[PDB]
Amino acid sequence: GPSWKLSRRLGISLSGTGKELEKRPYAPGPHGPGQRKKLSEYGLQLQEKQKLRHMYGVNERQFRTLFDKAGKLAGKHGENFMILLDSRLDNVVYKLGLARTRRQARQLVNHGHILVDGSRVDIPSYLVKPGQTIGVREKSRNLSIIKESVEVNNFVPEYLTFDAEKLEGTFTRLPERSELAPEINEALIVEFYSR
Amino acid sequence: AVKIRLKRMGAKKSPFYRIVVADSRSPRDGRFIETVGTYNPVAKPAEVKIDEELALKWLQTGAKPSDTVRNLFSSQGIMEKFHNAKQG
Amino acid sequence: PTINQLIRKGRVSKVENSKSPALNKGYNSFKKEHTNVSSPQKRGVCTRVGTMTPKKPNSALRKYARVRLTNGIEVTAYIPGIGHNLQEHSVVLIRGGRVKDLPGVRYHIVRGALDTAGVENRAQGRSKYGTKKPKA
Amino acid sequence: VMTDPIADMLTRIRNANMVRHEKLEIPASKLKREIAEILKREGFIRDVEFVEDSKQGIIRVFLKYGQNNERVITGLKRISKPGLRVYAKSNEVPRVLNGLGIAIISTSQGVLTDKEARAKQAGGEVLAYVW
Amino acid sequence: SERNQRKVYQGRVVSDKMDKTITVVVETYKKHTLYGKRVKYSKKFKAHDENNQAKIGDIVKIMETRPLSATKRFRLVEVVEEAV
Amino acid sequence: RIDPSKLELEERLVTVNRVAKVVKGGRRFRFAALVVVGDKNGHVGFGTGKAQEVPEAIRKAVEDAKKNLIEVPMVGTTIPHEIIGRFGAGNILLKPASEGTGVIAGGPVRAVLELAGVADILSKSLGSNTPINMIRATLQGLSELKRAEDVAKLRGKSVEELLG
RNA sequence: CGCAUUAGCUAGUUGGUGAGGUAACGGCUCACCAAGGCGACGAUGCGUAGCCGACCUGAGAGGGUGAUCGGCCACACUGGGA
RNA sequence: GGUACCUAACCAGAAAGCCACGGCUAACUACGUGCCAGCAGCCGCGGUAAUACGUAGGUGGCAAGCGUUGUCCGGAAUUAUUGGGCGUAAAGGGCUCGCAGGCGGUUUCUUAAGUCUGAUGUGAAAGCCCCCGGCUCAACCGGGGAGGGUCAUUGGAAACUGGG
RNA sequence: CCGAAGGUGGGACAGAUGAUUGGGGUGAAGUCGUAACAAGGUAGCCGUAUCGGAAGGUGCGGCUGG
Repeated sequence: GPSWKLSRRLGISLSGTGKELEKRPYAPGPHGPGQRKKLSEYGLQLQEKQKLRHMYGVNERQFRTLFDKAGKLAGKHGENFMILLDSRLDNVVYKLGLARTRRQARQLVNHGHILVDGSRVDIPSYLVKPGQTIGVREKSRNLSIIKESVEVNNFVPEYLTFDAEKLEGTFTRLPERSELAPEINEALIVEFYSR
Repeated sequence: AVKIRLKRMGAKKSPFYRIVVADSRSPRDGRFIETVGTYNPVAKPAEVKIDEELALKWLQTGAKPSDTVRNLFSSQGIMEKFHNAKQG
Repeated sequence: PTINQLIRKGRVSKVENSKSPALNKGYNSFKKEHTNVSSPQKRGVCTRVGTMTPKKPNSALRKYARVRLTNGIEVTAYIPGIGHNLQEHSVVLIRGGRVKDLPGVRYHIVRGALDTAGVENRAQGRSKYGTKKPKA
Repeated sequence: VMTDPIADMLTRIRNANMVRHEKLEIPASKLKREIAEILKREGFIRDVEFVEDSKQGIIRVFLKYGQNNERVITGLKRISKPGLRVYAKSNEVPRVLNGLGIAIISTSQGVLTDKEARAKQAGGEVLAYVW
Repeated sequence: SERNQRKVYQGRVVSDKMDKTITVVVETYKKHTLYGKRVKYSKKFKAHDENNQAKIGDIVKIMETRPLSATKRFRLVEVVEEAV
Repeated sequence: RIDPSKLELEERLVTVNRVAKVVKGGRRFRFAALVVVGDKNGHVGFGTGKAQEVPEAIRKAVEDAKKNLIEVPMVGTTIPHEIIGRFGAGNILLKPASEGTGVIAGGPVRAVLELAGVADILSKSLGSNTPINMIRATLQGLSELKRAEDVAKLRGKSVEELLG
């Protein structure tokens, strides 16, 4: 996975950083630095859907089933789907600040183990409910990658609280979608799966 | 004839048993007369749930349980209530 | 119309005809009758492999193999890719695909089938036309 | 003939709207009197008056064009036609233009409106949409 | 403990010609699954007249019962209105 | 009233047809664009424009679209009540929707309802699919809409005597 | 549930009395009489089909399906019998 | 069955393909071909400057799947009850008299078949749905509830349809 | 006594197949005319009869969709 390529095609900083669009803001390829045409309704809905699913790295089976389960909840639809992909556990690891991307946070949940409320979680797609103190076991207590991402100081979002040494990540009420992402346009993705 | 017997529910490797008033004729997962609650074996502890009064109602019309259902009745304590009723 | 007229004559629903009917039947050998099986594919033996032409403005010579099936029906099928193995009396598996250009032909010979070999020198559209992933 | 007079009074009001007439004489059966009384008390009409006579009676309707040229009644409809009668249960009573219009629904306690029959929790014939 | 009540209809006599019996058109009538309008159907039952006190065109009640012969499962209750 | 066009407008187009006229010499072509124009605060309009070129057609269409503007009630970011707009064998129903749905509409209907500022529409075209008559049908359905405040003012009534 | 380019179909069929038979009511079986019975609200005939809880699609109304699982049915190389 | 499982050691080492790229429909260039070979669901491509054929690069879609086929349903308001029509686009019987059927002006009393409402039983278990729980999450399991009858009995209403 | 099967018989329905045949469709710039579309060079069409290689013609009645 190149994943610079995904960002410059989608036209969005999918990390959210000065990287990956500076020096080359066009899409990819031999048909990229020329003036591309604007996309249709279909293309705009695909752009926004794949902005979100390439933020979080989801296949469309999980992405569609979370769209459906978010529809089974209450409120506004596209907000609840953002909320469910910000309860996803790779996102929890990268927003506690334990990795520099979501691939590194994927490898933390997959094998470089990380723990929720006890025993373990080997699964990136684990939806994290509130109230759940997320930390690492005493084996991987402070190793080089989590150590670097502790040395580097990001902001903790207000739907999280994170400690450095004890490293337990605890929660608050719910991640409001004002807090989640400014760039991704929800309710074009609801319209993309409305058809 | 009428027998209070376990009835298999659940996944493959994880069984579950609804304690179910059926006939000896009828199939095990098949048709049945009424049910009392449940039986989790695969819990590492206990956790049986018996209705304890409708089970008692079926015991007195004449319905003799199987061995494991009988000792579940003993664990919740309905066979002692049945013996107190026969001593009544 | 009126509700009483809808009650005593009803709405008669429009007829459905299948686009490929020779797949839409079958055959048992001793009962000597012609069952409705609705099958996706049928193998049959080639009765005549030639080539012939379309009708009007589109003018390029097509491929045209005629096959008698396991239900008993001879249909002219089509051999899609470039350069085909087939002879007369060849075992052929047939899928339903309309060939608009050549008239009277409404099935494809599945390439990669029982005897219809995968096509030669092809790398794009691998699964269609039958050919294996060659080497790299 | 005439086959139902309720639909005919509803079209007579609708044609008087589209022409923007100001008065209507309608031959005034008792259910018509209750329909025009409901449409009076819901402000679709300026006023309605009865003429009790020998032949069959007359009910006169005064259509309300409240502002510049604004048909307060935009359209009428008859739901239960004599040939497909419509009956709604109380948990199926229809609310129309969701709240902004109304449905004359004659339940078991009086010829009611929409909200009245919903709050009295009975159902019956569903016999006019009024927008 | 009063026992369970048997089914009862009222109807209209079609024929008198069978020995000690009649047939009875019950005109209960009902609506569709789809169009909703309510249409009519006439159901003629075989019913026993042990006194044969019936006429064609007679409104009559019938009781259901044990099967009295082939096609018979009904008997008289109260001959309400006589034909003119 | 006629909505005075001094706003910020977004002016995106539906179609440009290439549109012929036969002369002694032969076919002479023009481009007929129709463009929907409006801010997303409740003012919509659309207009046709014809020229030998594509960009002059889009110019004339955006001018004639700014001339005729319509208003739409945006009650709770939806429409107030379900309506069918029926301009001439284009018939389009419009339902209000819940807050999450997004504009459920086909191409030119979607352009009208997005340039209206209405965010949650169930809608469906129940007639012919030319863009011109469908846009006329949508604006017919949005002209006949009614505000609850205005209908309460119409019945000699109050709003809460309607809404409950 | 499909066909009216299937309109007439029944004669133990439709009733009676009596008998036999059945775990039981009954033309279920038999004697003797009566001319009944079903019918365009579709009899009969032909074609198709295990029925359902359910399953798929659909905004829904519907349309299609009747695998698994579960209920009832019918069958056991074909027909008949105990 | 020393099976799920837990614990230690080692190496990015063993592990990605399929389809499409004219429009619908996201995704484009180049070389060869020259109405041939061929593509195609449709509009239709290709007759020496082919983004439509074959290949390469690229991109896009998905992803241990992907594509084709066969049938269902939707799209299709294209059987229209919801929800269509008949002057000229398909469609008013050539016209009448009329049986059955359907529909029925007004006031009032009464009835309660239709209609609405209540109670009771029931529409098994699983399934869809809601709420919680357990499988490392998920699928799935489990618990608890809901739903679904022109259903039967029973009790109220009387506006409307029907009955007198 | 009943009775499955089998036997004989005359019908009924349904599928094949059959010398030959009749209309239909589609097809490489085939042959004969030019009936219709314009006042289409005889206004056309509808019904019906009749004749004629063929489109068609002619009669009668009707229609404007002159």
